Formats: sequence, C-alpha cells, structure tokens
Amino acid sequence: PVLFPGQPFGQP
Amino acid sequence: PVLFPGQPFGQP
Amino acid sequence: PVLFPGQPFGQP
Amino acid sequence: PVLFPGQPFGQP
Amino acid sequence: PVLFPGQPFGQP
Amino acid sequence: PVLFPGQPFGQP
Amino acid sequence: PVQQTGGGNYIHVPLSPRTLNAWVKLVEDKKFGAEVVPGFQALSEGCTPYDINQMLNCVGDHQAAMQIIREIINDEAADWDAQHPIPGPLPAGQLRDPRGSDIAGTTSTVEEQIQWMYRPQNPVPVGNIYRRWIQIGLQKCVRMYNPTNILDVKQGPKEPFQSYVDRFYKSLRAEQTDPAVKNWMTQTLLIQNANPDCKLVLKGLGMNPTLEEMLTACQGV
Amino acid sequence: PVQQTGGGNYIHVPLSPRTLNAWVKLVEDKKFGAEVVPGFQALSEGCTPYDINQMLNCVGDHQAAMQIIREIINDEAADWDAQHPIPGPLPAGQLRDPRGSDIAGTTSTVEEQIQWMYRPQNPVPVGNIYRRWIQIGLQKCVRMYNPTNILDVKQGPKEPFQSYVDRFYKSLRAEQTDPAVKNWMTQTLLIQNANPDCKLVLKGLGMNPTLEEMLTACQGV
Amino acid sequence: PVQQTGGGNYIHVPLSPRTLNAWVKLVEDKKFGAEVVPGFQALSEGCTPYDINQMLNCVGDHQAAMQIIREIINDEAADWDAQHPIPGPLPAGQLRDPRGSDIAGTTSTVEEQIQWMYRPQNPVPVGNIYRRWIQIGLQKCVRMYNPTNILDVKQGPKEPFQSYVDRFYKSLRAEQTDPAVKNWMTQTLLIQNANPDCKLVLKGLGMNPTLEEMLTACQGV
Amino acid sequence: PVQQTGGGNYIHVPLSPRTLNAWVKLVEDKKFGAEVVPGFQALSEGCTPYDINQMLNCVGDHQAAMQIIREIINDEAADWDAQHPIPGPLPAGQLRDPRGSDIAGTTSTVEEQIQWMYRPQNPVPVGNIYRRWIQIGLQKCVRMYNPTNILDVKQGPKEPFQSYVDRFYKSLRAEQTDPAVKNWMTQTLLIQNANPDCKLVLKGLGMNPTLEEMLTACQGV
Amino acid sequence: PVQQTGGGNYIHVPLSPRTLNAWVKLVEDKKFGAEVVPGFQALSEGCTPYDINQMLNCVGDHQAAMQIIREIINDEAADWDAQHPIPGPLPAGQLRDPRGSDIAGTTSTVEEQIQWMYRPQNPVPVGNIYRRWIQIGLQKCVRMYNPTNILDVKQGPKEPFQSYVDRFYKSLRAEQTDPAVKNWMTQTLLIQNANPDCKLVLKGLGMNPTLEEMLTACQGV
Amino acid sequence: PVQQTGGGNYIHVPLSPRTLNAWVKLVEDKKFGAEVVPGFQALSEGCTPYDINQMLNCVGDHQAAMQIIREIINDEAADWDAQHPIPGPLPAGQLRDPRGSDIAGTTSTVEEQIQWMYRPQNPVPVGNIYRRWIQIGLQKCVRMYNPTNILDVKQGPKEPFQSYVDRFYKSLRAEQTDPAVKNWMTQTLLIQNANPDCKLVLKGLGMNPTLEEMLTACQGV
Ligand SMILES: O=P(O)(O)O[C@H]1[C@H](OP(=O)(O)O)[C@@H](OP(=O)(O)O)[C@H](OP(=O)(O)O)[C@@H](OP(=O)(O)O)[C@H]1OP(=O)(O)O
Ligand SMILES: O=P(O)(O)O[C@H]1[C@H](OP(=O)(O)O)[C@@H](OP(=O)(O)O)[C@H](OP(=O)(O)O)[C@@H](OP(=O)(O)O)[C@H]1OP(=O)(O)O
Repeated sequence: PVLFPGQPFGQP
Repeated sequence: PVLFPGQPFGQP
Repeated sequence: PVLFPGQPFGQP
Repeated sequence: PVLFPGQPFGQP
Repeated sequence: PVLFPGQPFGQP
Repeated sequence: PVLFPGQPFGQP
Repeated sequence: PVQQTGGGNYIHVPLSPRTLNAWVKLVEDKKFGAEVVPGFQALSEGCTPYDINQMLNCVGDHQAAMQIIREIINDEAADWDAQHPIPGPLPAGQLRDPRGSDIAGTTSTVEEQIQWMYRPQNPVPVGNIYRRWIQIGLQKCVRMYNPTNILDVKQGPKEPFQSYVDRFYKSLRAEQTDPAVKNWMTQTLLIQNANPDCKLVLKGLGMNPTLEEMLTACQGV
Repeated sequence: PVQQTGGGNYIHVPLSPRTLNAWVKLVEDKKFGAEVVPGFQALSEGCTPYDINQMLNCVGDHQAAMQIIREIINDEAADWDAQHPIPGPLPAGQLRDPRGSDIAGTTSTVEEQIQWMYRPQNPVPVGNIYRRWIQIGLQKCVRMYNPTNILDVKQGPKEPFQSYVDRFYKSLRAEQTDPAVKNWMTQTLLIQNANPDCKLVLKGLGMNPTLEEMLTACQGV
Repeated sequence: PVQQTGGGNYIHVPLSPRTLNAWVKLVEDKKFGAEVVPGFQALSEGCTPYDINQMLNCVGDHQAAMQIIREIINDEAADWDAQHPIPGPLPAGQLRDPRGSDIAGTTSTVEEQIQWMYRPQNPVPVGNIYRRWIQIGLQKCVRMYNPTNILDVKQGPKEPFQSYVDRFYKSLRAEQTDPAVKNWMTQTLLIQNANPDCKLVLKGLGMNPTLEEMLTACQGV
Repeated sequence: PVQQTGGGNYIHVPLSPRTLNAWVKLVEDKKFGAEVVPGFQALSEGCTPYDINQMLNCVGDHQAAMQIIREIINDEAADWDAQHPIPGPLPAGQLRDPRGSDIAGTTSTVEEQIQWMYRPQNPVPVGNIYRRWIQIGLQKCVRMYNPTNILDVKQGPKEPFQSYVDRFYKSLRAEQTDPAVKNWMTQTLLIQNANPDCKLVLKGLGMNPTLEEMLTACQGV
Repeated sequence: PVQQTGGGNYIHVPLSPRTLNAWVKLVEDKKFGAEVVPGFQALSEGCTPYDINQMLNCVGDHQAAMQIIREIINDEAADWDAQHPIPGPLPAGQLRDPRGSDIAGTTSTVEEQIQWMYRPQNPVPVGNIYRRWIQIGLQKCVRMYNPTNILDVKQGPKEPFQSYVDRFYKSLRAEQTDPAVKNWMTQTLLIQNANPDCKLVLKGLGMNPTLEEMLTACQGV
Repeated sequence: PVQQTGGGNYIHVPLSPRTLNAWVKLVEDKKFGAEVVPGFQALSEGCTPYDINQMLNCVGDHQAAMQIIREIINDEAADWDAQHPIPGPLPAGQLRDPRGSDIAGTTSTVEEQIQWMYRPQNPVPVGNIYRRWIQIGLQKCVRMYNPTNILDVKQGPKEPFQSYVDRFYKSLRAEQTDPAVKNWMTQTLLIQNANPDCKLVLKGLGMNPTLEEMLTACQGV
C-alpha cells in the first residue's frame, strides 16, 4: 500500500 | 472518424 | 478595395 | 512654442 | 533558546 | 540635517 | 506550445493557465459569439495541437457545440487523408508522414508534431491546420446559437440609427455569405429596413452613400 | 517542475503558487466536475510528481474523493511493481530502477525523479505516469459526486431542445462506457427522451440526422 | 509581434492576451473616446499588422465604427499603391515589393512583414504604416460618436469654471482643426462662453491671460 | 531565495511579494487549517531561511500560534546542536559549521546559508531543515485551533453520508496518530458513528468495504 | 523604454500597458494630488520621452491641467534652446545636437533619443530632462486643484491632534516655499492653529518640541 | 534596484509599480501596524536608496509619521558622519567616501550608490544601511499610532483566552523592551490579567507552563 488511508500524499 | 461522438478531444 | 464591407480584417 | 494649445503631446 | 519569547524571527 | 521638515525624501 | 534550445533543436512547453482560463471565459460570457473564433486564435498562436485539445477539453459546458466542432474535424481530416494518402513503407524508423488523426494530436504526440513543424524538409504547420478546421466548427456553432437574420432586423421610431446599423453589421459578420452580397446588403437592405421616412433621410445622400455620410446625416433625425 | 542548465544538466524548480491556487479553485467551483481532470493536466504539464502531490495536499476539502484517488494510486503501482519487478543487486551506487512508491514521489525525491526522466538510457516519464493514475481516481470521484444518468435525463414541454442535448452530451462525457454505445446513445436515446411529438420533429430528418441538422430543425418548435 | 534570435535573424511571436483584452476594454468603457487612438498605439508598439488585425477582429461590438476604419484602410492603401506601383518582374523568388494589401496583412503573412521590416536594404515599417491608417479611421469614429461642439459648450451660473474649461479642452483635442484656430479658440471662445459677468472676471487679467492665471483668478467667483 | 551566475557561483534574491501575500491569506482565510502547512512549503520551495523568517514576520495576527512555532524551533535546534556539536578551532577563516541559530538565519546571513547549500563538500540544505521544524510547530497550532475529535463527529438523520465522511477524513488528516490506527478508524469508526440503521446499509457490503463501495451504496439512502 | 543587445548596441521597446493604466488611475483616484508627481517618475524610470508622451496622451480627462503642463514644457525648452543654441553646420549626417522639441520627442524619434543617451561622447539623459519639466507642470496643477492654505487649517475641540498635524504636513509638502519657512511653520504655526488651551498642552514641552514629543503629549488630551 | 551585465559590471533598474502599490496598501490597511516594518524590507530587498525614497514619497497620507521617520534618518546619519568623517582630499576624481546624505540618496545618485556596493575594496551596503534607519522611524510611528499597554489588556468573563493571549503577544512584539522582561511578562502578567478564577485554571499547570499547555488547558473553561 503506497499511500495508507489519511496519509498526506508524498514523502513519508 | 478521428473523434467519435463524446470522445474527449486528443490522444485516445 | 483591400477589405470588402463586413470582411473580417486580415488574410482572406 | 513646442506644443501648441490642444496639440496631442509627441510627434506632429 | 534561539528565538526568545516575542522576538521577531530572524537576525537579532 | 539631511532631510529638512517637509522636504520630499531623496535628491534636492 | 514550442520553444527553441542551443544547437537549433526545438522542445515542447505547457499552455499557460491564464490562456486556458481566458478561452473558457470568452466562450461563457459571449455564449459562442463570433468574437470567440479569433480570441481562440490569438490565445493559441505559436501553440501545438495537444494544447488546443486541452483548451477545448476544459470547457465543461456548451458541449453540444463541441460535438458540432468534432463532426467538422473528422471531415476536414478525411479530405486531407484522401489528398495526402499513406505513402507506403517508410525507410528505417523515420517519423510517419502526417495523417488526419496526427494533425489533431490523437494518434500522435507533441514531440512528433514539433518535429514535423521543423522537419528539415516539408516542415508542416500541424498546429495551424488543426486551428483552421476548429474555427470552421466554431463558426457553425456561432450561427446555431444566434440564427437572427440580417433582413429580420428592423429599426424602431423611438430607436436610433447607429445601433440598428450596429445590429446589422454584427449579424453580417457572422454570416458566411459572398462578399458582393454583403456589399449589396450594406448599400441597400440597411436603407430599406428603416423607419417609414428614415429611409428617405438616408437617401438624401446622392447615391451609394458612404457610412460616414449616413451615420452623420441621420444623427438626431 | 524541471528546468535545464549549461552542459546539458537538468534541475528542479518550485510549482507556481498561481497554478496551485487555480487547481484548488477548479476543484471547489466545479465540485469535482469532469472539467477538473484536464485542468489538472494543463496546470501540471512539464512538472514532476512531488509538485503534483503538493497540489493535491493543498485542497483541504472534498477529502473523501482524495481517499478514492489514493485507493487508485496504490493499485496502479502494485500493477507496475509486478510488471516491473525489483531487478536485484545494482552495480555501484547507480539510481534504483523506479518502483510503485518512486513514481508517486514517496520513497524518492525530485532530483531522482528528474535524473530518471533524462537517464541517458531508459529515460522514464515518472511525472506523466503518476498523473494518468491520478486522472483515473479523479474520474471515479467525478462520477460519485454526480451519478445522474444519460437515460434519466428527459426534455420538458416548455423546456428547449439545445439545453436537453447540452445536459445529454455533458453526462455522456463523464461516463467511461464504450464509444459505439456512446454513438448509439447519441443517435437514438436523444430522439427517444424528448417531448411526446418533439421526437417526431427530430425524426423529420431522413435518418442518422447530424447534430447540426437536429439543433436547427427544432429551433423554436 | 517580433523578436530576435542568434545570428541576427528575426522571428514572429503572439500578441499578449492581456493586451487584446485591454484594447477591447478601452473601446467598450470609453465608447470610442479620443483616448482610444493612443491606447491602441501603446498596446501595439513593437507589433506587426497580423496582430493589429486580431485585436480589431476581437471587438464584437461598435461594428459600424469598424466599417468606417475599413473604408479608410482601403483608401490610404490605394494612395500607396499609386505612389508605390508594382515595379514589374522580380529577380528569382525575392519577396514582392509591399503593396496596399501587404501592409494590412491580407495578401501576405507575418514572416513576410517581419522580413520587410529588416530587409537588408529598404527596411520598411509595415507595422507602423498600418497603425497610422487605423488611427485616422478611429479618429473619424471618435467624432461620429461624440459630435458635441466646442462652441455649443456653455458655462452654468451654479456650475464651476475649471470643469467648463475641462469640457472645452477635451472637445478641442478630438477636433482635427488647425492649431492657430485652436489657439484663438483657447484665448477667446472660452472667455466668451461663460456666465454673464464671469466673462469679465476672466478679463480682469490684462490680456492673453495664461490658463494658470485664469484657473486661479475665478476660483470660487 | 537562491539563483546561479556564470562560473558556477550562486547568489541571493528577494522573496516575491505575491508569495508573502499568499502565505498571509492562506493563514487568515483558513485560520491555520491543515492546508496551511503545505501551502507554506510550495510557496517557500527553492528559498532560504531569511525569507521564511520574513513571511512569518509579516503575519501580524494569530501571534500566539507563532510563539508555539518558536517554542518548537528552539527545541529542534537544541537537538541539532547536541547531534552536531561545535567542532572546535576552524582553519583560517572558513565558514563556521552550521549550528541551531544558523539554520534559522538568526546568528547568520543569507550569503553564508547559500554558501553552505553548495559548500563543495557537505553541501547542507539549511533551507529545508528550518521548514521541517516550522511545519511541526504549524501542525501543533492547526490542532490547538481546531481540537474537534474524529470520534466526536456523528451523522444526522436528515444529514447526508458523503459530508460526514468528508468531516471524518479531514479531521483524521490533522491528527498525528499512527497509520494503522488511521486504517482501523477508516474501516470501523465511520460505520459506527452513523444513523441508527445507516450503520447497517454501510454493512450490507460483505466486509472491509472500499470507500467507492460505501459512498455509492448509501447514496440517497 | 530602452534595452541592450549583443555588441553593446541599444534598442527601443514599448511602455507596459500595466504602467500606462497605473499612471491614469493615480491621476483619476488622487485627482492630481502631490502623490501623482513621484508615481509618474517611478512608473517612467528607465523610459524615453515618446513613452512619457503616450502616458500623458492616454489620460482623457483633467485636460485643463495638461494644458498647464504644456505651457511649462514650452518654456523650459525655450530656456534650453537659448542655453544650448543650434551649433551650426554638422559634419556628414551625424545626429543633430538636441534642442527643445527633441527632448520632448516632437521633432524627433525614439531611436535618435536612445542614440543621444549613449552617444559615445556627451551621452545626454533626454528622458530624465523631459520628466523634470513635466513634474514642474504637474506640481502647478496639484496646487490649482487643492489651493487650501497651511494657515487656513484649524483644529476642532472634538477633533483630534494627530489628524490636524496630518492635514498640516500634507499641505506643506504640496507648497514650493523655502525650507526654513517650512521649518518655522512646523515649529510655530502648528502650535498656534490649535484649540484655545491645546496650544498650551503642546507648549508644556520646554521648547522646539520634536514631533514625537508633541504627538504623544496631547494623545487623549 | 540593481542588475548585472557581461564583464562583471552592474547597472540600475526601476522599482516595480506592483511593489510601490503593495507598500502603500500595507501602510493604509494596517494603519502603520508592526507588520509594516518587515513588509517594507521584503518589498525593498535587492534595492537601492533612491527607490526606497520613491516608495516613501508615494504614500500621500500618514504624513506626520513620515516626519518622525525623517527626524530619525537625520540622526543616524549624523552618527555615521561622526563615526565615518570626511577623509580629506581624494586622489584624482575617485568616488567620494559615503557620508550621511549619500546613504539616503540626497547628495548622491543611484549609479554612485551601486558603484559603492561593488567598490572593488570596501564594498558598502548603502541600500541596507538606509533601510535599517528607516525601520527605526517606522517602529516609533507604529507605537505612536497604537500606544495600548500590555498591562492595560485584561480578559473578559464571556471573552475567550486564546484571543486575550493574541492581543497580549501582538502588543509585546511592537514594544522595544528587553527580551528577559518580555519573557517574565509572557510567564506572569498573562496569568495575572485573566478572569478572577481563570488565573487559577492557568496555574493548574505545575509551573512556567508552556503556551501549548496553557492554550489547551483553558479551552472551553
Ligand atoms: O496579471 P496578474 O499578475 O495575474 O494580475 C491580475 C491583476 O493585476 P495586474 O493587472 O496588475 O497584473 C489582479 O490585480 P488588480 O489589477 O485587480 O489589482 C490580480 O489580483 P490581485 O488584485 O489580488 O493582485 C490578478 O492576479 P493575482 O491574483 O495572481 O495577483 C490578475 O487579475 P486580472 O486577470 O483580472 O487582471
Ligand atoms: O504576464 P505578463 O504579461 O508577462 O506580465 C508580467 C508577468 O505577469 P504574471 O505574474 O501575471 O504572469 C510576470 O510573471 P511571470 O509571467 O514571469 O510568471 C510578473 O512578475 P512575476 O514573475 O514576479 O509574477 C510581472 O510583474 P511586474 O509588472 O510586477 O514585474 C508582469 O509584468 P507586466 O504586466 O508589466 O508585463
């Protein structure tokens, strides 16, 4: 899962 | 027919 | 007559 | 008189 | 303390 | 006195 | 659009958001008036087909008119396809000679369209060709939206002359009729479709009165 | 976005505040209309993924739609990961072959994304790939917000024809159905979903009437 | 407009959408006031004829005035055609010596107009010539729209002096009369078309009073 | 910000007034919403610390929040000071190794910050480090202003579902909780905090329903 | 305005439409206030006379003031003509030594004005000279429009002090009186033209009170 | 402002009309608030003194404050004149060592100010020095306009806490008092000037409570 629910798009 | 009815203009 | 009455200005 | 009364400013 | 309370941010 | 009271700022 | 780089090479760039927004506003506020056909050209001059497509893909309304534009683009292309038929096998992997879909940017890309524009030989204006086809479909749409007739226009007794002429020459511009007919209409119909005796005050002028002479003669008449 | 420097090198730059603001306004005013999918592309053409992320991280509302966009980005990537699997050990410290997170800009940086775009060999459009995935999630959202049906649309007796067609071709554009079905719908359903005898005035035309012929035939009918 | 490139070559560019919009607004808000003639020039300086045509093809209103501009462009050209007649056969395929239609951009293109401007010999300002002709037709239009007379203007008893002079010098600017007549009008008619005894307060000044002396003498009189 | 000059040297430039104004408006209109943290970054990308300071020194309101940002900047620095302690005597007059105050631009200047960014060895992103610290203090402020709870949110009987989800995913974004907790909350709490039987219509879906499936299932329920 | 090209040559360019519009708005909104004289200079710095003429030819109102500006330009020139008389025959076809009409741009062109500015010897600022003359005529106009007197201004009992001083120092700026008189007026007249006993509260200060000391002493008095 | 040209030379340029307008609006809308001091700097960074003068010569109002700025510029200069006295005779025609009037741009020009900034030796920031002096006079003015006291501020029973703190930290910023006093005021006076028992809820925190802890503890108290 690249972007987890609610995760701001972009670098972690 | 280059652009079919309702087809967004441009690349397919 | 370069531009005839009602003729859009510019190239024919 | 460079600019005569009422004469648009600039070249004649 | 880099920036003291109320100190405008930036050079002193 | 660089700028006298009421003197527009800048060159005299 | 297109730009240039050191060595004589050329590149592609984006279409300004300001230009896309101005094209949309011209379409919405003027409701596809005649003014829309040239506003499009000025906004799109120095551009390529891919960008022209995006501008026309942003307008989210007046979608029926756009289908009319599409019916036209498919026809003009077919004519080009027949006039410029597939040559046959092409040496090595050279860029394909352009066809109906390529000029529009559908079966092609911007880099291929820019390469064609500066192809060392047969540089082809793929961008200008697709705009002319588009201006033909826009003009059909301008007429469908406002089908008022030059003859239908009539002057009013408490209505002035300058404005009647204004409605007359604006309607004539939209029409795609012959220039001589436009000349006859602008030296006869205008005098004819006036008030009962305002036709006479216009005729006071000896003959074929110039519009300067007609717009001044009936001022406050 | 990306720029170039002397020697043939390339660099990174910021995304214009004017473009970020215009993306937000397009989303808010059109409430994720179909127009939003291409406005995004034109605003983001010549850009890189990191910037595309910021634009989508600025919109502070319509946040549910964004989760729908996210569910899509994770899928398309998984497909790419499978289609383009980790090659294995890489010689020296060469840049890693791109994966699902790298195309988005999560497990990567702008400098690595720009280096990939002009990698001397296998230059990869990391920017264009992440926009196509994003346009798929936006289109799902455009449909969820406006789930009105092309068949549901019906004409009114004191309601005109041009506007009914306008609602019809606008709804069809949003759909992701096959083109032949769209062609049948635009030559049959439109004549069918009219007023009781307005279906007949449209049929006055001999057959497969072109929309120019249909929009003029029923003007003031 | 025109730009330059390495080697001393020149190219064509588009006319800014901001400039096209500002030309239209100047025409609409000022309703073809005298101010319109120079606003056009500043907006169009460094341009070519093709662009000047588009600006004048965008205005969708005040179309009668535009026909007046056209009647003028056809005349000035005819004069140039006679003054600069077709030379005859031209060596090889050299660019044709410019004629009446070429200066306007009708029987020509931008690339030919730019080539003429920097023709190694006889560089000709094709752009400036077509703007002067256009400014003549605009001035005829400014007069037709506002045909108020400098003599018609009269002062009011509860009406101030500065504003009457304002209406007077604004009307005089539009006129195309001789400068000496303008000088007499600005030293006599203004004193004459005042209130019954306000003519006397202006005359308190010994003779040929300067306007500084007249605008201060009758302040609050 | 920073620019480059011939020879490979770099220089300093001013921060656009348009960007300073847009940062202020983002803070005022959104009242320090979550959207403010990334708007700041996009506006400030390619910048240096001195400029970031001016933007934050222009906002004349929401001054308490700024003190919260300051409390954070002093901490992160202290950590860096400990992690990167003063090395000792430096050869000749070389630029000092950066410390906590230098990254912020207080005990330093722009020219020194730009020189560090391209220091031939150990080029350090002094600009990016000070923005990350700042984004941490902004996020604390976004929470203090809007301390509404994801659990506190509840649906209404005459209130729709899409908007409730909208309030839910917007509140979750602001939180700084773990991703797995966010995943559980977005697959359980949302179904739980619904209307009495709207929880059931959402559950009609077999299990772990995707949000596309949930936003369509309860449309008009 | 003026630009430079490779080889050390210089060229002419157009005056921005944004600058022309801002000059007009400054004249209209401030109704030829003192602020107009420097707004003109900043908008026109780096320009040439031809452009300064167009800006002043666009304002379609306040035309009387413009005649006052013209009366001034003709005088200053006459002085220059006398101070810098026609030298006589000039070798070959060298550019003529500048005269009164040339500095304004009437009996000359932009290319000649730019050539004079960088004439290898005697480079002359033709642009700056014509702006100084123009600023003199604008100042006469600012006074004619607002002839209120520094002495005429008086304070009110329920009227504050800061605003009275504001009206006082604003009126003094417009005047063209000597600096020592301005100094006396700003240390005496202001204390004198106050309320009956507000003159005393200002005098509480020992002598020649500084304006910081006077604006704080009578706060809420 | 200043620009650079081939060979390493430098030139002068105009100050943007957009920046002049933004400086005026910042002064008018904020009525010389503290925010005005840094808005000026950002708008004027990379500039020269002549331009800083024009911006301050455009504001046509708040003229008393400007006299306060002038009283300050004359003082700081006198200090510089004493600290940097006239050296004496200068070899050949070298540029004079800068004095009090030169830093301001009165007894000097832009070309001399730019030459000093890059004088091969002793390059002097004539531009930055005149802005620091100006920021001192602006700060005196910000205080004269709003002389409200940090101690004067008091909380209301139906008035919230965050806003009281907002009024408190905003007033403290304007003051020019010592930092330790500001630290004591921000850990004592704020708890003291609260509602009768709101002082106690703030004190619930063990000691020297951080503002994050104080702004959350009394939320809805
Ligand atoms: O061309 P832009 O830079 O995009 O600016 C113009 C215009 O300013 P200019 O004509 O001076 O350029 C607006 O400002 P006003 O003229 O109305 O004062 C401005 O908006 P602001 O007023 O907020 O500055 C808005 O662009 P932007 O918002 O990006 O600054 C845009 O408006 P128009 O397209 O309607 O001229
Ligand atoms: O758009 P233009 O007609 O070329 O006008 C430019 C352009 O305006 P926009 O910002 O509205 O696009 C510049 O921006 P860019 O196109 O280069 O991005 C802008 O300066 P910024 O780049 O700083 O925004 C500049 O503004 P200014 O007049 O304040 O220097 C402005 O000038 P003109 O309208 O005078 O051409």
